Amino acid sequence: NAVPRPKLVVGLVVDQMRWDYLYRYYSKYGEGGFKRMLNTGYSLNNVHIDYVPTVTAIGHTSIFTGSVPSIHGIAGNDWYDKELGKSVYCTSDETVQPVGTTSNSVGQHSPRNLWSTTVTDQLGLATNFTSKVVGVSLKDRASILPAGHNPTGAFWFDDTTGKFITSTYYTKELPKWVNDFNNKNVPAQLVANGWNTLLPINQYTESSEDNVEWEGLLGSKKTPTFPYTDLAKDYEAKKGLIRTTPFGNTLTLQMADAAIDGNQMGVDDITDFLTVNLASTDYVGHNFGPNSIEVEDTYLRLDRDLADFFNNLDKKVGKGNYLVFLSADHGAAHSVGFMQAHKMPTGFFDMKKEMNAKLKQKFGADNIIAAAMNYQVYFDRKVLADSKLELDDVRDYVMTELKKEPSVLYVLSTDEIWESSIPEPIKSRVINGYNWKRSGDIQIISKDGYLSAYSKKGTTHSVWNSYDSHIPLLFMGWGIKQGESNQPYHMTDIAPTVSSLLKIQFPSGAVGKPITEVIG
Ligand SMILES: [Zn+2]
Ligand SMILES: [Zn+2]
Ligand SMILES: [Zn+2]
Ligand SMILES: [Zn+2]
Repeated sequence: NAVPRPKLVVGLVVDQMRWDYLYRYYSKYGEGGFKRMLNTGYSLNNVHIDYVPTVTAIGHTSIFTGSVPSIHGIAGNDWYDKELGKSVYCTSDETVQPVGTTSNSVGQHSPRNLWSTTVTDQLGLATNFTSKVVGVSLKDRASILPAGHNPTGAFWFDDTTGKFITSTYYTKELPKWVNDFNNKNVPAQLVANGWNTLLPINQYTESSEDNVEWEGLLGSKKTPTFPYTDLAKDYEAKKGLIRTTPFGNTLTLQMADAAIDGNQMGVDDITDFLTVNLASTDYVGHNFGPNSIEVEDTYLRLDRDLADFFNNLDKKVGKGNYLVFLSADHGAAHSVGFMQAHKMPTGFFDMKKEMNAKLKQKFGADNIIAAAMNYQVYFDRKVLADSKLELDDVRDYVMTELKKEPSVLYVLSTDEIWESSIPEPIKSRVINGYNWKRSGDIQIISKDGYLSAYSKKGTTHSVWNSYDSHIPLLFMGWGIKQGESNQPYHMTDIAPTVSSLLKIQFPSGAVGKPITEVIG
């Protein structure tokens, strides 16, 4: 007379995975990774992110809350907090201590900026907190936010030591199974032989040439080309280097396997929840771009690691006893230099300094703009009051100046989003992404293909356009029929779907709805 439930559900989010990575490299994947999810599970091929900006902290938050920044409070990886008078990192919390490391900047993090509950929170509430909930990622934000407010543990990678650590928000000390894993020095083992392509490099016909102008550098090498023979020496000097290799994903999945065993995840009938973010596809993509040989090799190597991961699930939990959903927190644009080489619309988006000089000339006061980030601009309320300036005047001028920019498609006040002459889906995505306390006073929408000038190599992601917002969404295992769909869905539909499969209450700020055709 019990509610039918899987023994374990695994939430995998491949960082920066554009949907078309599934098919650009389709002919090179094996049978047990992405193709196992496609061939035995359900693929939603028309899922878009229903907010902006399409960055990491929000993506992981919205996947697991079914909510939007306007409600759940995570308005980006960073945001300007006008009451604190400074920019704020999404997970930074100076009321906790590092656990397993002495670095405060690496370990002082918590989910305290998250206002809405997660599906992992709701599982704990539905099982009287007998459920094992563990988050794993190289990035603090991508481990903490999916895990929720009261998980068994949330672990992330310490660049200063090469170990997985946590904070006193979770436990006073690292569990034995984490110390055991760290002491193996898996990172050293992985980078020992450098980085060569898994296949013969001549076969990477889905990619550009190896040496192109728009690709960044890795480690000590001064050309963006294989082979990366000095990886082991470079990793030793900077252990954060492993983030920008396929071995960062391999490390993460071995850590996730250690979490399954260290917490007995999936052995009894009480549903456990493992969340793991694969961050290296984002680091590699940021440095080399979606058309690089580097990125293609990262996905061929991730594909094999996922096959090993699913095979370990079959032995430790049992096929049919676990539920997997795979998605991404966002896509990515093509590199500006790549698009220019092929005549596609593209370009680059120092606004705070430049506009403040103009605002200075126009109104006579300096530092009128407090911050410019996430395609928004914040005005310094302290400067406006002391200078006797109106927010609307100062805002109207900046918007008029921004309309002149060749990269600007729309500019609008965040007080007047609904009435603006902007089509859907852009208008509602701007609404969903606008958090009253933590978002700026002006919203900017860039033309297609334009990227930030923060780095003129590699690529980035933040915009509404389909290349950033079109994410894969694959379900596999317990309670999932095989199939695929081109019906439109939202990222905020993921958590409601898992909630319905588990017969648990939806998260507290959820705005999405279950994907009914998946539940079979
Ligand atoms: Zn990301
Ligand atoms: Zn290259
Ligand atoms: Zn259990
Ligand atoms: Zn990124």
